[PDB]
Amino acid sequence: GGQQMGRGSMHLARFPRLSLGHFPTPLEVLPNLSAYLGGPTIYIKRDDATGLATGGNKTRKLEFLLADAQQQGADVIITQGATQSNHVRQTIAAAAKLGLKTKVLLEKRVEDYGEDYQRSGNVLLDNLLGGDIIDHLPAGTDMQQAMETLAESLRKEGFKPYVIPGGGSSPVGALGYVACAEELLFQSSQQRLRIDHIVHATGSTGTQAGLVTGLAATHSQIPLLGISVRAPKAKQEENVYALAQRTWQLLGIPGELPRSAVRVNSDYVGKGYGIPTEGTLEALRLLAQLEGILLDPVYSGKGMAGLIDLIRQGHFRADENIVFIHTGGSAGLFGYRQLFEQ
Amino acid sequence: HLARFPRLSLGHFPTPLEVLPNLSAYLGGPTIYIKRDDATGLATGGNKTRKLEFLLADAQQQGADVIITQGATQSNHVRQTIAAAAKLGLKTKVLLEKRVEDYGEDYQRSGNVLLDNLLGGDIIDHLPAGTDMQQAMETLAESLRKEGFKPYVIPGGGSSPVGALGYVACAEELLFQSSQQRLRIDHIVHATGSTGTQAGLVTGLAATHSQIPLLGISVRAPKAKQEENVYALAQRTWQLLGIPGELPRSAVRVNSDYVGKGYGIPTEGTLEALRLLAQLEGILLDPVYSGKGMAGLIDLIRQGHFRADENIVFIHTGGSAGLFGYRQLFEQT
Repeated sequence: GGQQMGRGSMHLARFPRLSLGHFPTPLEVLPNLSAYLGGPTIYIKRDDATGLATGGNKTRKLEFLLADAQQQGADVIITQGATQSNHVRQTIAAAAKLGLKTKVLLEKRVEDYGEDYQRSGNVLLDNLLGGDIIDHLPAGTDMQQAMETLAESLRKEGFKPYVIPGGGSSPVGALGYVACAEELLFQSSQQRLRIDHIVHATGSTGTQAGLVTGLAATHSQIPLLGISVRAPKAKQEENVYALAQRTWQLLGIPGELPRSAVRVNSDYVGKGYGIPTEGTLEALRLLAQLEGILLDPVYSGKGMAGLIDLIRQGHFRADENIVFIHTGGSAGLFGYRQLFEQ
Repeated sequence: HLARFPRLSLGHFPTPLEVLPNLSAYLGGPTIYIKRDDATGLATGGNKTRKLEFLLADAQQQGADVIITQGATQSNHVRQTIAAAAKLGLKTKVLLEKRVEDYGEDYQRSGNVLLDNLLGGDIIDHLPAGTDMQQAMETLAESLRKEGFKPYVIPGGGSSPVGALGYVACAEELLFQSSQQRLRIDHIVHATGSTGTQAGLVTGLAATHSQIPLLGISVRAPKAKQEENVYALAQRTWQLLGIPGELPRSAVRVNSDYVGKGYGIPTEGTLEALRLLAQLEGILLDPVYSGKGMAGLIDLIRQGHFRADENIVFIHTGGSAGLFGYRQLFEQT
């Protein structure tokens, strides 16, 4: 009864926002997957279909980040990511639409899987889209510090740079998923759908931080579960909360976000970032062969593997409805060809 | 009046119709709008999704229990057919034609092939170039009927009259958008291949007396052969709907100046079109189909074939998954 749809939107109204993707994304049922698992009814939110260089969740963040860049009058964009980063590909594409170049620092987090990982996938797309890959740094490099040194160098040359953090996960970027929460609330109300759980893959933290902020701000009752793609449970929850609280302050919402709203499950990380497990690969095959939907072996694939295992362990009732947010990532499949061919 | 025909929900329609202000200013001619049929949402999308919404609905009404189709190695139609059939809990039996044998291991194993395998396609055979693929399919279908199957054979590119109904619907969709958006459409241009997209658009634009010129940029066949084929399919699609009168032959126009060396072989202008669209608009074309379509649009604007006050709608038909099949060519520049 106390639900307050539009409260988030009213705080978002004072922030600039560029139209870069195709919104709202569809919210649709997965009937073959739901029958195969024999548990709750599974719905998918298609944030893979944002329309920006094969789409993805990073597109929502970029609509706020690049509006803010344009507001500052930036004339070059800087960001960073792992070799096969989706954020990097979408940032370059988005910046090209706005007529701006993008300088990129890539991090060699993963060096397995041969030449296809090095040169296909998101790397091929980065090149076609005209990204300026300034350096490939070793795993473990302070990537944020390297971007700030680059930014200062370009400033001395006369540029006005805007630095976008890894995954776009600043409080401004998290506003994109505050907006998604409101879009998911209206969508499901219009479809007469009662959402009992939201599940998605959580990484640099902006997607979960924005969703948690939007859901708490509208007094929605919907529990949200992040499936970690890298960090352990306690570390990921602390970073999500910290960013979500910084986003709560940016929106100017009084008080504090409930800490019990941040929940992560890290049982599906496997050996580390960008390393799929055999459960990751099954999730990809199940979603492609039962639903014609393409996941990815780094992010959405681990998020779905988490969901499939939770259903199989009996965590949900048949009359419950689960929303899986498809966060995208299909372009990365091609960097993983050596592993698929085994 | 397409509700008389069965239609399944496979894609996300209507697709956006957006202006491209960077490309339009760079070329200095008319205003270019892009219809985003690369964003149908079916296994990275594409024009083939529109056809399959009617092909697989008709197949369901006939009680089909297995789909058969065919295409070249990097066929976008094969990928989308496997994905669409998977949604119905149907398997797909695929024959591939080895039209192109350049571009190395990525062409053979990446791109649409990687997707075809992940989506569970059953590639029955890799046939040599020039094979009568429709006859190969009919032999497979008859062989499956003896095993008790009820197969539904989809022709190459989904370009039967039923499939072309997909772009008759797109024509109505485009008219409504430009009407609400208050946009005068002066020309429509798109890459034309197996003929279904153009035959459907011509039949829709003509049945409503829209008077919008349509140009198909061929990806393979020469002009006269392609116009003959589009016109024949558009006529059967005209009769399938019961439209009064008959379809005018002057409505079918094709330009085949951008085929280059043949199917799946991009020219230097094809690759320039891919770079311009990616760097000016963040939009990914493909070197087989939509990139050749855009190379033709770019070249005709440079020839002053259009005035600045005209509005061009380019239908982005998709194909970006095939970019990965062409990595080795990209890595030469």
